[PDB]
Amino acid sequence: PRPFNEIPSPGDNGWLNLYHFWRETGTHKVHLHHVQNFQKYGPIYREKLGNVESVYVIDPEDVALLFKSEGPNPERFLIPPWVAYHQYYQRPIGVLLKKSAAWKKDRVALNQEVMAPEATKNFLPLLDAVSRDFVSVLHRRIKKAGSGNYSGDISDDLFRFAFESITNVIFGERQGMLEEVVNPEAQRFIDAIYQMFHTSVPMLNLPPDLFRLFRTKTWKDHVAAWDVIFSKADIYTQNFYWELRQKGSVHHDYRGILYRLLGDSKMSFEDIKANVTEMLAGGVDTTSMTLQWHLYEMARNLKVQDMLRAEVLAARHQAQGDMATMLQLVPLLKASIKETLRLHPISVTLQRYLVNDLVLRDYMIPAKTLVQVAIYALGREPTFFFDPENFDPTRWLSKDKNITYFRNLGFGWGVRQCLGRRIAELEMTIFLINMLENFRVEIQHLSDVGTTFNLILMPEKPISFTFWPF
Amino acid sequence: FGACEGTLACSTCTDEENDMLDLALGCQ
Ligand code: HEM
Ligand SMILES: CC(C)CC[C@@H](O)[C@](C)(O)[C@H]1CC[C@H]2[C@@H]3CC=C4C[C@@H](O)CC[C@]4(C)[C@H]3CC[C@]12C
Ligand code: FES
Repeated sequence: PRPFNEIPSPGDNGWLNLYHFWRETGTHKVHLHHVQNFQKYGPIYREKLGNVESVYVIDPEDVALLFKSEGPNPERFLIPPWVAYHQYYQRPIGVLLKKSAAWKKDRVALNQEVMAPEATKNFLPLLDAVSRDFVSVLHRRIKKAGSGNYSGDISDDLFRFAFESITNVIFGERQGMLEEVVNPEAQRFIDAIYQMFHTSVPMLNLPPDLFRLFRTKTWKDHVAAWDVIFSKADIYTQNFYWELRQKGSVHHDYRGILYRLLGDSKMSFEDIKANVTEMLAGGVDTTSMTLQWHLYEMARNLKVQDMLRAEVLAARHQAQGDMATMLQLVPLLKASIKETLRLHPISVTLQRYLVNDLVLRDYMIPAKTLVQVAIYALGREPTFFFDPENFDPTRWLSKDKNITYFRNLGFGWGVRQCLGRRIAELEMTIFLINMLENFRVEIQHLSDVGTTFNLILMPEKPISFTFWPF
Repeated sequence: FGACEGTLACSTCTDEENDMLDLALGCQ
C-alpha cells in the first residue's frame, strides 16, 4: 500500500503549479487541464493549486470506492469567493454552504418539498405551462420572420425560460419573462446570476487574503452580483410572505414550494429565505445551458433527433395527452439527457473530503484529503465510454449493466447530490417533449462548439439554431 | 440506512429508481 507522496504529481509547489496551469491551458480551460493531466500521469494524480491540494480520479471503479466510504454528512469543495462574500457581508447561508448537522436539517426539510415524488408530481403543470409558452414564443418568431422558419441564438431566451420555470415551482406565480415586454428588474437578476459565476473564475485558486489584493476589480464586481441576487430574492420572499397573510386561505390547490415550507416545515423563515435564494440562483444557468447543449446535439445528429421525436409522439398518443403518464413512456428522451450531461457536464468535478483513510489504486489517501472525480474528463474518456465523441442515448438503455456502472454523475451522488435534480430533470424533459412536438432543429454552417469554464461549464461561443414548424 | 429519509434522494435502502440503482430501493 503506497504512501500518499508517491501519487503522480506535477510537483509540491502550489503557486508554481498554478503558474504552469495559467500559462499553458488557462483558467477558462480547467476541463482540458484535467484531460491532459490524466494523459500525463495515468488514472490517478494529486495537484496542489495555490493552497488547495486534491487527489483526482477518473475511473468509475475508484469513484465507487470513494462514494462507498462516504459519511452521513458529506462535504464537497467550497468556493472561496462565495464563502468570503457570505461571511464578510453576513448573508444567511443555505444548504450549499452548511456542513454536518445544520446541513442535514435543511436538506431533510427541503427534500420533502423538492426531491420527494409526492411533492414533485405537483411541478408537472407548472413546468408544462412555461414550456408551452416557450413554444409559443418561437411560433411567434417564425410568423414574424415570414419565411416558415426561425434562426437565432436563443441563449438569453433559455435563461429567461429557466427563470420562469424555477420561479413558477417556488412561487406558483408567473413572472412574465416569456412575454414580448419583460420585467427589467427580473432581467437584472438573471444577468447577475451569470456575472456571479463568470466573476468567480479569476479568484478560484486563491485564499481570500489574495482576492482583494490581486483581483480587487473582480471581487468588487462579484460582490455587486451577489448583492443583486440577495436583494431580489429577499424582496420576492418577503412580498410572498405578506401577500400570504393578506389572502390567508387554506388553499386545497397546489401553490408552490415556498407556500409549503412557510406553512408546514421545521425551517425558520431565515433558513427558508436563504435556501429560496440559492434555489433561484442555482436554477437559471444550469438547465438553460444543458438544454442548449441538448438542442445542439439533436442538430448534430439528425437520426437521433428523428428517434426522439417518434418516441414523444408515440408517448403523447399512448398517454392520451396526460403529462404524468407521458413521462413514464420516454426512456430514450431521459437517456438523451443523461447523454447530454456526460458530454457537457455543468460541474467539471464532483468532490468529497474523506472522513476516513482510503486506498485507491494501491495508494493510501489520508482522512481529510479532497478527492475530485473528473466528470468532464470521464465523459470524453474512450476507455470508459464506447465511441465517446458520439451522442448515443441508447448507451444508457443497454442491459449490460457494466456499461453504466457509476457513469451517470452529472447530478452527483448520495444524500448531497443536486438538490434541484428533480426540478431540472422534470423541467428539461417537459421542455424537450414540447419542442420535439413543435419544431425540427438544425444549425446552419454547423461546426464543433467547444467548452469554456465559467465556474459552470458553458459553450465557448454562441450557437445559432434554425427552427422549422413540424 | 434511509439517510435521505424516504425521499428517493439516495440509495441507502420508476425511471428515477433505476438511476439510484445503477450506483450500488427499500422505501419505494
Ligand atoms: C442540469 C441541471 C443541473 C445540474 C447538471 C446540476 C449539478 C449539480 C451538481 C453536480 C451538484 C453537486 C452534487 C454533489 O456534490 O454530489 C449540485 C448541487 C446543488 N444544486 Fe444542482 N444542478 C443542476 C440544477 C440545479 C437546479 C435547477 C437547482 C435549483 C434548485 C440546483 C441547486 C443545487 C443546490 C442547492 C446544490 C447543493 C446541494 C447540497 O449541498 O445539499 N441545481 N448540482
Ligand atoms: C448559485 C448557487 C447558490 C448554486 C449553484 C449550483 O446549482 C451549482 C451550479 O450546481 C454548483 C453547486 C456546487 C458547484 C460546484 C462545487 C465545486 C466545484 C469545484 C471547482 O473547482 C469548480 C466548480 C465546481 C465543480 C462547482 C460548479 C458549480 C456547482 C455544481
Ligand atoms: S431513503 Fe433515501 S432513497 Fe429510500
